[PDB]
Amino acid sequence: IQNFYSLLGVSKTASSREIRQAFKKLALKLHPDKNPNNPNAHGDFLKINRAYEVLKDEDLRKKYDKYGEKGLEDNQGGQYESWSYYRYDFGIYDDDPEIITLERREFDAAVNSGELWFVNFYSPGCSHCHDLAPTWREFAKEVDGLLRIGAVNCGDDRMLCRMKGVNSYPSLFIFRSGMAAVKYNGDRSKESLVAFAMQHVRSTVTEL
Repeated sequence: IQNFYSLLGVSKTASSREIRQAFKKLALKLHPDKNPNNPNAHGDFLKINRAYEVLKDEDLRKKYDKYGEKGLEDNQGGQYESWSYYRYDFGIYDDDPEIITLERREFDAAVNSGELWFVNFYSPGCSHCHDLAPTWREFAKEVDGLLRIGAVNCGDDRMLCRMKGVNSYPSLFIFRSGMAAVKYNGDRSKESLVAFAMQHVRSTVTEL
């Protein structure tokens, strides 16, 4: 019997990252715009997209896990993006193991834990975010293990970004439980990011 998990080819315990990756693979092969000679391409993709939109959201996935398709409509999940969007603007940091992409629950835990986190708040369709992406990845490798490096997709949770006083993108903030967040305001070079992160790593909560 079909369910959203088996439709995407993933386990019921898959992470949000695994779910994006499985969905993306389906999209890059099957997108209707790329398969115009196939009349069912549109309908088939609508079903995969509807699955993805439920599983991507923690509340909606919990509800689905518990009750199946309760309260869903047969034709919801109908608005999908271009092939190019899935190819270049979707799950941006999913193949960068040095960067953790945080959803709301995990973001709140991160900032409460006491660990030092430096988080890139970005949004889909953002040219400055794409410009910064390769450098954020290179930076995350350089400082790997010295502090925690995060990313938040504001496209997926606008209110989280709003809550944290993020209204323009990219916005880079460093956080540690018990201290006020500090915004990064440098030139976005890899050496600038490193020098900024490292002053905060050096500051512990005490000094010599």
